[PDB]
Amino acid sequence: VKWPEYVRVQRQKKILSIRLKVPPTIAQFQYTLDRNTAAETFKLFNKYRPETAAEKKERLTKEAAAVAEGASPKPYAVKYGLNHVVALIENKKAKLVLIANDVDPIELVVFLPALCKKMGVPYAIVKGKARLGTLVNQKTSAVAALTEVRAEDEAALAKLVSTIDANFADKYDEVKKHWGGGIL
Amino acid sequence: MRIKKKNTRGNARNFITRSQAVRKLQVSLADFRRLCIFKGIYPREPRNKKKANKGSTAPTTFYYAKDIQYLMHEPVLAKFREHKTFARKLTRALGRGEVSSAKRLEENRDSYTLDHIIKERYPSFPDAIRDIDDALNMLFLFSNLPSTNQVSSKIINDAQKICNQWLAYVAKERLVRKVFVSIKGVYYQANIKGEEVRWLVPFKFPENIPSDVDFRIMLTFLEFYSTLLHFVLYKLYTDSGLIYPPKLDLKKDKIISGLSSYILESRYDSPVASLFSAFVFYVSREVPIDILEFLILSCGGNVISEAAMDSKVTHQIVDRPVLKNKVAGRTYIQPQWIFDCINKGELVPANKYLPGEALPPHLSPWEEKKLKMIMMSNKQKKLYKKMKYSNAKKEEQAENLKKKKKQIAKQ
Amino acid sequence: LNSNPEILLRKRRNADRTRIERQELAKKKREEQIKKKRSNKNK
Amino acid sequence: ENTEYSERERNFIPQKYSALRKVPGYGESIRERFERSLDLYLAPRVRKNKLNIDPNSLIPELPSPKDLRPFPIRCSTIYAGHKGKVRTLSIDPSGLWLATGSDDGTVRVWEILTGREVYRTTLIDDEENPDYHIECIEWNPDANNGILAVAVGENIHLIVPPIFGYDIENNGKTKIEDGFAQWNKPSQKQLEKDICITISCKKTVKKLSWHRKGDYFVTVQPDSGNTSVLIHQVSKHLTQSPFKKSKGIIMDAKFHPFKPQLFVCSQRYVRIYDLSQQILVKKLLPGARWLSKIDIHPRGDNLIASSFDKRVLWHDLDLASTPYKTLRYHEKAVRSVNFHKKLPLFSSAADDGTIHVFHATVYDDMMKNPMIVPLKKLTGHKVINSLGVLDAIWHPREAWLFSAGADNTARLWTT
RNA sequence: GAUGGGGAAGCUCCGUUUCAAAGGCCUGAUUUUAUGCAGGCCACCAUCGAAAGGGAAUCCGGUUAAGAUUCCGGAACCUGG
RNA sequence: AGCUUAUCACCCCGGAAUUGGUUUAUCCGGAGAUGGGGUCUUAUGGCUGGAAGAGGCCAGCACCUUUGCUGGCUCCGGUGCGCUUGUGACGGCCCGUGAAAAUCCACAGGAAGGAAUAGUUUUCAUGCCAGGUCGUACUGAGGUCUCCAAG
Repeated sequence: VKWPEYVRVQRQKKILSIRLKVPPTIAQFQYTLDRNTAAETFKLFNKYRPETAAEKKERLTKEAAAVAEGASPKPYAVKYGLNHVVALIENKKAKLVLIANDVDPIELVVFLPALCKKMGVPYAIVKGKARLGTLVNQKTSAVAALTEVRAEDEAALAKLVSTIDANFADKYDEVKKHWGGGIL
Repeated sequence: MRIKKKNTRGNARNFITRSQAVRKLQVSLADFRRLCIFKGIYPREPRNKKKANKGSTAPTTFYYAKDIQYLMHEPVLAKFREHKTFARKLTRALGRGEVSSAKRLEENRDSYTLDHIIKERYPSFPDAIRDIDDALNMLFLFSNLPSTNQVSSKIINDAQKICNQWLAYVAKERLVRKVFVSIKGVYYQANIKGEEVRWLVPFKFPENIPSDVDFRIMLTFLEFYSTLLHFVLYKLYTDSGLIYPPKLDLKKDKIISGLSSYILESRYDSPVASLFSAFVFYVSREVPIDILEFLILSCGGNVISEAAMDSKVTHQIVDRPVLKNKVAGRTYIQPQWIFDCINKGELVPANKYLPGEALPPHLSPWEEKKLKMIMMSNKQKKLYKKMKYSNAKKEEQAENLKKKKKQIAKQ
Repeated sequence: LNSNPEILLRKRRNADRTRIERQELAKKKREEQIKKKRSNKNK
Repeated sequence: ENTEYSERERNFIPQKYSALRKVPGYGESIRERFERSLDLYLAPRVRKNKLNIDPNSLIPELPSPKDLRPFPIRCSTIYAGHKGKVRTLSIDPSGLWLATGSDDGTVRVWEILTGREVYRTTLIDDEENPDYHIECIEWNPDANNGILAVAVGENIHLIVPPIFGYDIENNGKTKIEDGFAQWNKPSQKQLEKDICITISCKKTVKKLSWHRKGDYFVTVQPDSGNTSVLIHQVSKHLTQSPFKKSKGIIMDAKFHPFKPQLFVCSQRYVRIYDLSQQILVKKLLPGARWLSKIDIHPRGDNLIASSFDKRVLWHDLDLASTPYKTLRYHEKAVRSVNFHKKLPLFSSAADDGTIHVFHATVYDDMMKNPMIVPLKKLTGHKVINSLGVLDAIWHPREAWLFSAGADNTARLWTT
């Protein structure tokens, strides 16, 4: 068989991702949250979709069509920029910080799991920047945080913290050690 | 000139292969065939099949070059592309998890219309009525269909609505000439702007749909004939008759959902249109109503059914071997009498149509020469022998009818 | 020779071949669907 | 239900129903509209011309045979005497002595009015030895000399019979012995069989034809290669081979009636050869492939070819190189086709035991193409192992015809 | 000698099939969760470079101050549809 | 343009030393010679048509004249250590084994198609239409190349 240039490059990059010995601040990724806990994290995170551009436009025209002719609490949503998440973390305004494992330059998000372990922020490296993108009206998100919450979802969030602490942080205490990628 | 290449000129640029038509349009085969159905484009037969190819004797279908070459610039093709873009941009919304934006994509969706496609196909109204022959046959079939996962209920309800509009108009302006009840269904003939259309209606029983038939080809034919019928019916109503579209009474549609329902407001020439005037028929339960009440109302009679319950009545139409009531006021008929009164036009006597006896056969409204063979050529001997065999195969079948008539008449 | 001009549809070839083919294909996809149902109940 | 769909007259079984309530819902109704829909966009549309006419206006306007009398209708004289099939015939120019030949090795001479055997000569003694048989016999066209040629295998025997007498006979005899492939003095056994002279060859002779005079006679041998056509003459005992090549295989060769040219008739061709210039003049291309027998019109204007591939072709030697009229009616190989000498008639004897008789007017001065009309199909001949009428020859002066079948029996037909 | 690539501060040079996604044809009832295209066949490379190389087919007679296998008369042939 | 004309080569019969056949030149034959018989290619010739109606050689009769007409003959042969050129079969000279492509044809293959008011197929015969651009005059003779060549 004969493949294209770019196909050969991404296949070569795939086998290069495995066969090299890798520094332990990377490969701290790919030791990621399993299927049940990931689905359960999103069962909470899907309840806080940031109000999409169409929804925001129609509502704020509803404000105009009503209020100009003839009280609300602050609404809660997931928080999704890297400047803003690393702002929220270190201010301790973060209760659950979700980090993508696949980022275009890897160097972007390498400090973040260990800065979360430093601040005492209960983090989870979840699989897919696309999968984080879906819950946030963006193609990709790299990071998603949950600062404040409705009280109906509060107990579920606190348990999501404790499940992620037990499932992720306790199973992967060896991941701060051990250079990954020694696969023969 | 330089010596021209052989197989690129005459029949090679006059016709093109299916594969070459599909490739030139850069359109899927399905969508190529969809446009071909809408535009009324068909394969054509060249005088030389191999000169139409690039030399090859091969199983090939040839389209007209200028026909496909004329299809390329067309709004319907562009709208098919727009449907493809819409398809992925919807599954983008659905596949992500956002429902509101997807619901909004439905609101911001226009669709292709088959309006301008008929102007270029049937430029005159009498030409469209020459096609309505085949158009009304699909549509009346699709009315008598159970809705499947292939074909939605909205499709069948809209088709049945057009069917009822057609039946209402033909019964309104009194345009029937011939009827013919067969095994297949019931045929009608109608002088619609004086050009005699013909169309078939099946019997109102559940129809067994085979998995063999392709309900994607038939849906596009329905899609073209449907719009064609909408424009025909607007033209008919707004010319000589009524407002379009007419309303329907809700508690009438609850009773029959046929032809006595669907009332129509406005703001003769033939003997059939003058028949049954000042006659009131009581159609019984036993007969099919919707196939019969159309004919009564078309000619000039009036209908009172057994079904509507669930006076002036002069005839009752009953199909039972034993009839119960037997009053002196009414005349009792098996529907064959109506199916003969329309065909003749002369009001056939009801003495051969009593309930309990066998009906009439119901006809449709539709040496030296062997020695002088010698001086003919082969191009005349072949043809003459073929014409002799064609007349022989007719006359022997006529002899078969005569022999069978004699063998039955003895019994 | 007193001939009447008219149009003629040629018989669409492979009508019987494809007819029997679609008859078989429909039944095959039915059976494959049934096999899918059983194998999904083993999950 | 056994017939395949779409090659079927009705899409349904016709059924009888007493009541209108008893009419079933027709199940194969969706199938019919679907197939029509497919017929619209997938079936190729052609502009055709349907030939709405009677069959009767295809037969050419030809005169009825009753106004073209006389012509033979029924048989009169049945010649029963042979144990083998009558392959060949010949009639004298005067009109009594009908000669026959068979594979019972026996040349018999008969009458025309009675059917009595007036003469018998036996050539081969071990007859059923299949290697060589009597192929073609020819009477001398010369007025009152009575010389009969017999071709049996590799040699030609010129028999002058003891039928006639002294004046006519010794006229023939002195014409033979005047001259003194090789020409032999007949031995004792050959003197018994009434043979005046034997012309022995290397290969088998299959056909023979005299001149108008009776001095020259042409003989054709298949598989002789170059010398497949030979012109012999009795007056000098000279064997001439008139041409230095031969185009393939030759089946026939016949002289023109009056103007000096020979028509060598190959398997595929008829080649008109002049002898006063010794060249090729014309070349006939018959529409057929394989050519049995030729015959020339007595006025020397037209020509007929018979064919093993069932054709019989009317060549006009003024009109074209192609046949003027190709007629292909026979059931088997057209074995022999012959003109009548006086009356405008010609026959056609095929291998199906059937002779067809034709009337053929020829218009000399006016530039008007010859009319050919059929007359009668003559039948009754017996077929013996796929073999019908081997030869046919007309009576010289009236409309009678001599046939010869495989039924070991010659027949005479009468008006 | 372009293209792909690779040099060169560069003007431009190397290289001619090279680790190029280099394209042109066929099959089909319309492609079974319903009208969004599936399966197969073939594997070298633009182009320029010959009025003496390879190449479809035209001759004779006539005609001007000067044109002829070209014009005229006659008679031909080749190629494509 | 229509017939016709052949060396070579091949096919059948035939089986050869007592060695035969054969070239100008000694090669050929039981892997089938001489011989007997046939097939093929149209090289190149012949006859026929074009075509004698054209061209040539004469002759006679009219003329201010842009005035030509009218008759003939235009045929039958031969020959070569000749020159020019074309073609055929051979024989040497080499391990020197003898440009490419456009274009055209052919074979093997067996997909597909083909009948009862024109079945399928046109490498058969006849008939219809069309063929663009540019060069084209002349010269071309210590001093560029090349063709024709009388006694």
